[PDB]
Amino acid sequence: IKENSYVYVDYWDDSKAFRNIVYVRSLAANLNSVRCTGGSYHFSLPVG
Amino acid sequence: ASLIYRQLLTNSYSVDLYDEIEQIGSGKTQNVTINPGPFAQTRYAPVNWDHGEINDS
Repeated sequence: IKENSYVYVDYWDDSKAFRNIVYVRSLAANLNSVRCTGGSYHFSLPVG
Repeated sequence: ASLIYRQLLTNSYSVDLYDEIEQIGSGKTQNVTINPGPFAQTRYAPVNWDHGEINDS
């Protein structure tokens, strides 16, 4: 994933506020930016 | 025969019973009293059309 790429997260909840989202005139929101880090992966290789 | 009018006036109280009878006979309806205050019709939104999410790679 790079600057060219986007990442999507579908989300839903059974609260009143989210249950009332069937018709919408405007939906704005601000979020905290966060860091995504990648771990390590051993490529299981049967030689070398 | 003058007593017809006297009798009708004196016995007039029975019309209350008659009113109760016709009230029981009559069907009934009612109102759901209407709301005023549609003084501001509301448009949808500022809407702009565009192609969806292209799936690039």
